[PDB]
Amino acid sequence: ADHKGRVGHVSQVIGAVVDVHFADGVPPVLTALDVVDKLGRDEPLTLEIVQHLDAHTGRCIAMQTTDLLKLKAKVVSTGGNISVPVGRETLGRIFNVLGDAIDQRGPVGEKLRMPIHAVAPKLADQAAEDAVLTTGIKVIDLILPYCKGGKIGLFGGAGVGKTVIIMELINNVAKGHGGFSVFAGVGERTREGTDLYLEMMQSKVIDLKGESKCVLVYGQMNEPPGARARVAQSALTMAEYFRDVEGQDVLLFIDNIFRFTQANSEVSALLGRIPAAVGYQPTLAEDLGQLQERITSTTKGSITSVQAVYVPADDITDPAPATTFSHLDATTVLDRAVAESGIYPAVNPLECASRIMDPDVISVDHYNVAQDVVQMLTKYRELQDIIAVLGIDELSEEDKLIVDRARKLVKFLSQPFQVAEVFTGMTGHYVQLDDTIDSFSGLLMGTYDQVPEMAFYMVGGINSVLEKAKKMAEEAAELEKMRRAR
Amino acid sequence: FFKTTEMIGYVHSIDGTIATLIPAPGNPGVAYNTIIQIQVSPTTFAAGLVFNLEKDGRIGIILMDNITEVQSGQKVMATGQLLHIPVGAGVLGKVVNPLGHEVPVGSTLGKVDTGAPNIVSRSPVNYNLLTGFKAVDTMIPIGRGQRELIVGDRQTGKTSIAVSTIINQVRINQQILSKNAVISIYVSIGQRCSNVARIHRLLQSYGALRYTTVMAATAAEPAGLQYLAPYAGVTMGEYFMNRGRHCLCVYDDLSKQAVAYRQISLLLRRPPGREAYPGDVFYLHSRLLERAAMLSPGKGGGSVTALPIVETLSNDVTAYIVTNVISITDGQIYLDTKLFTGGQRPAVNIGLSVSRVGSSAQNAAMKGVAGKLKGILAEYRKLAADSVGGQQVQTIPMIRGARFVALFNQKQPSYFMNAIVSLYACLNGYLDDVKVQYVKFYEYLLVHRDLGIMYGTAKNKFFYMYVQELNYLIRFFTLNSPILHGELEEMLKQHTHLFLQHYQSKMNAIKSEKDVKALKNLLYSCKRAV
Amino acid sequence: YFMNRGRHCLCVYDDLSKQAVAYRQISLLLRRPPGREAYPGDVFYLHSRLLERAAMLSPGKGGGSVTALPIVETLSNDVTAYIVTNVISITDGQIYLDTKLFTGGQRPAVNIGLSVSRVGSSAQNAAMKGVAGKLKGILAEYRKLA
Amino acid sequence: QQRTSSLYNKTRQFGITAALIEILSAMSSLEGNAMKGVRRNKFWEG
Ligand SMILES: Nc1ncnc2c1ncn2[C@@H]1O[C@H](COP(=O)(O)OP(=O)(O)OP(=O)(O)O)[C@@H](O)[C@H]1O
Ligand SMILES: [Mg+2]
Repeated sequence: ADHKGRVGHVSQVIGAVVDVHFADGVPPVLTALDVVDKLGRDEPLTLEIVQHLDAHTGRCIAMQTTDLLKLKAKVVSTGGNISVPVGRETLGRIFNVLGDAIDQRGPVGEKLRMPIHAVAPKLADQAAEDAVLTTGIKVIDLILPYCKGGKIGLFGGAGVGKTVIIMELINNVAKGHGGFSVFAGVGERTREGTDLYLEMMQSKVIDLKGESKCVLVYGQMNEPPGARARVAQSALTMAEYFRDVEGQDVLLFIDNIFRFTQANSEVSALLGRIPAAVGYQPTLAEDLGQLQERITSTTKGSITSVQAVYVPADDITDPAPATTFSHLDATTVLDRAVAESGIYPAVNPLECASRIMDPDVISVDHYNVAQDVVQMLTKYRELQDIIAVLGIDELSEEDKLIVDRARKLVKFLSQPFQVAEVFTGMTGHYVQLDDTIDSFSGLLMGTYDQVPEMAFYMVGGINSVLEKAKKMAEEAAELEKMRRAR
Repeated sequence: FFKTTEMIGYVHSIDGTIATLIPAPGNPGVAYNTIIQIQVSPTTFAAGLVFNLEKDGRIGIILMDNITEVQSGQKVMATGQLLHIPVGAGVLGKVVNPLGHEVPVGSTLGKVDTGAPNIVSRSPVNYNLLTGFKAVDTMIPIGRGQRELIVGDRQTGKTSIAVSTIINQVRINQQILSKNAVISIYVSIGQRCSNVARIHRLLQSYGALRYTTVMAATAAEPAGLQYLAPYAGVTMGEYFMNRGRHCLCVYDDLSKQAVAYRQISLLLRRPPGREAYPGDVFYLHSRLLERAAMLSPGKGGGSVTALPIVETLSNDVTAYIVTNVISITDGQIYLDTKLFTGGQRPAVNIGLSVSRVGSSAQNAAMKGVAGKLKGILAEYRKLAADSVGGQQVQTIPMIRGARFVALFNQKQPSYFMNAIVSLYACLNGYLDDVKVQYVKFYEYLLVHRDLGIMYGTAKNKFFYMYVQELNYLIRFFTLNSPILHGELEEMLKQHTHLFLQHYQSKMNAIKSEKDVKALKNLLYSCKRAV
Repeated sequence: YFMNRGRHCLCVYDDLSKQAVAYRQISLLLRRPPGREAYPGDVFYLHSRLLERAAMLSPGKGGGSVTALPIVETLSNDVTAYIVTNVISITDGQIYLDTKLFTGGQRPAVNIGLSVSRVGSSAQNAAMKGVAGKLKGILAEYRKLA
Repeated sequence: QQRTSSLYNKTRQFGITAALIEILSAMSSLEGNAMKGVRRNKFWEG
């Protein structure tokens, strides 16, 4: 506060690293500085203090290109860390690291701003007990339930409808829990960011003329590493506002978390720090910790993060994924093979995992049903391979009732999303947690052993299954009646 | 002639192509990443680029030309301006240095360091860009504004694909309006001057220089030039993008650029990273490829299509540079050595090749054919997995997969009508009775000949393969349309019947020592004729 | 404090693996010669001066004790890691928790085949020693039979 | 295949680390051999 408007002069410029000399003393670390001299630059220049070289000289990382920058150029402190707008006015808008609207849709008109860097919640602010996050999706809420204050790794690239799942989660969380969402594109292709924005506007999650339920914060590849290493924190700060001020269950999507690690690695290299194993920065654990720890469920609200993970060289022991996986409370595997099987959401139930799959957290009935489903699916795999050498006619009648129930389960874990009510034409479903548990529990026992297999395909709940079966029966009867006439 | 403004200092040290300057009296300042002129001779200057601004006043300089004339103690002047190169329709058909100087062979100014379009200024990729190859246009679509990598090992056919793509646009730009014409910019980096000349002759033979420009930073040119060539190349291409036109930039190749940037950084004492590359290498490539985009209709609808080329040593895609480029581009075309030596040319490994854009970058006719073509080939590979012994059984999916994998063998790019028709014929089973060895000959007769007219049996009124102007009708109306579907099937049926009756019948009856050789030569010629 | 006074204590370090990373971070920021896996040369001494303070004091000093249960994280069941081996070279025994058993529903997933206690045999209670004497042979035969 | 893949992914990690360590050792050697000379500035003018 006492360093608001303090004046300094540029002393050194080496790539994206700039050293500034202040006669009155360097401001605190992580302070933001603005280069007043915009002589020939097409964009404003802002620097972030990262180190102190002496009592008067300070090293900083430029968030934009340092072209047309001369020594002794004037610089003015902003009075604190980078400030980002927070409030309900940021919904449906696109921002950058500096919290400037890049959608060319008029002024934001915020009422408050918050610093990018904020300490994580103290041990006394943690939630009393773990709670489940009902996403409205049968598979996620049964075999790998999400958790409030949890970080969930969405393994699996594109071509598997990853964006559709993200949009559905954004819609369902607001629909059920009344919590907003913040999407952070770290080192993301500019083309894909445009496509995501158009899809969101098409699905009405971002209603220009109405009320939106999602914020976007994009730090693209073409931006220097100083920006890609702070965009996530800016988005996290926006979510923190809703978590604390409004007390909500917010969502924070990160695409990807690896790009965040890579950006900090590049920044550390520029400063000249000695890299650790596999060329990563020595502060790899600390950089992730200062971010993930801020993502937790407090006494006011919660922030559940869905982070898209990328494994370099398909090596799961690499320090980046290895350090990341230690912070993840759930895994969602998206596979093309399942999508090519016509199962959307394309989720491999046996490849996913979750830590709250314990009776001490979820209801005992939920845990028993989930384990029974997993066991049945695992048995269905071995039986599938047995019939390859034998033929289904050989299998025992226990193993031919278990190969019939399993197929119904696989078809029943698919679901039509409301986000695709337009481009697919089928009304979406939002299956409640209790409804899913009861439906699967009944199916496992064998109550629905007469319903046709296809009645479970792309349906929500058990009532939908009955309605589809009746329609199928009516259609079959009409066709048979017409055939008898001719 | 870069315009010098003031003296900023004197040369102090020289380390090959890297120099340092000490400040002049009064310690005048120089803008970062700007151009300077070193007075090598009384009336001659050497170009240099500012790279470092040390605290003590020393300046790091990357030399660009006339390095042999640079000596310590010489005078340095500054231009105070970024690098701007000539651009416009007046540069097409010429060899140009990254500094804008023309290279002798035997309109406005553009900044070489400019930002990419923002999110709101872009549009989805829908317009296709035809490479002229059936494999690429079908399994790995490329759309205008897309960034498609070409990754492969040495001597696998990387440069050929890009050159053919540039050439394939000549026959199209001549017909349609210049608005939709595709202007090509081929950037040679760290190559030989001989290869540039041969490429220049090759383009001139097909008349592509009228729509193409070549930017060369060859070996024996200082690393500084090799590091700026791609940026200058896009700057030439961005001129057309900001004016509602389409451009195609090819980089051959980014592997050598990264080495040059590494050389510059290390000689200037910058913190090295993995494989000794600096920490800005990823940023270097990203800000280069991200400048290739597809502008929205509100900004003219122009585009820049990027085709970076990368050399993978020993089929290792785990290298630092390769991974970074792959993580930036929108897909990749993988050229495999074994297929290249196996007679499959182009050697695209469709299993490892991908296009994240997808069918959106395909025409209606191509999209319909590809929808079924992709499915068939997968079954052929899976059944081919059991073809290692066991006497693979020829089901219809295999009977058609083999023909598809034999039609993909070509030397020169194929006109859209010829390619789409041939794929459609193989898709509907017209080649089931044609042996795999004679497919190329069958295609050649279909394209360059007309059996129906030869035997006086053709009944179609307009649909003939010699009518090269049907291509745009096919593009507007898919082959699966009543306007063209009826005549198309009639011609294919008639051509197939005549071929089996007359030609293949004689081929199966060849029994001699010279006829067999003549047949073998004919098949090989047809293999590289279409 | 309790050992010096004749009382007993139990310390659980969760975990020494993350301490090494922090010490490596400090060393590299100081620009010190990296060693194997970029860890500093004195990373072994970091844990040596720690675990050696865990001891059973002789009767003359009071009979105090500080039992220590350091924890270590491996990758893909790799016990050949630099840090893992260093700690194994300091402790008096190891409890190995195989991932396969844990995922198979067999919890706590103690892989008795790899685990060992080098000095704890004597301290074992007389009653449990009687039961465990034959149990060792039974399990040994059971593993061989399957 | 699961045992030779681990040794291949463990080898690439070690190879990257060692090569980088070598380069930094040379960088530190050339920095250490360098010595700062007498500062020729107007020390009194301060
Ligand atoms: N489709 C093709 N069919 C037949 N021959 C081809 C084809 N494409 C390229 N070739 C031939 O293969 C050889 C290598 O081609 P090219 O010059 O494109 O290789 P490259 O990928 O640029 O390799 P490098 O630049 O490292 O030498 C040349 O003899 C060229 O004529
Ligand atoms: Mg080449």
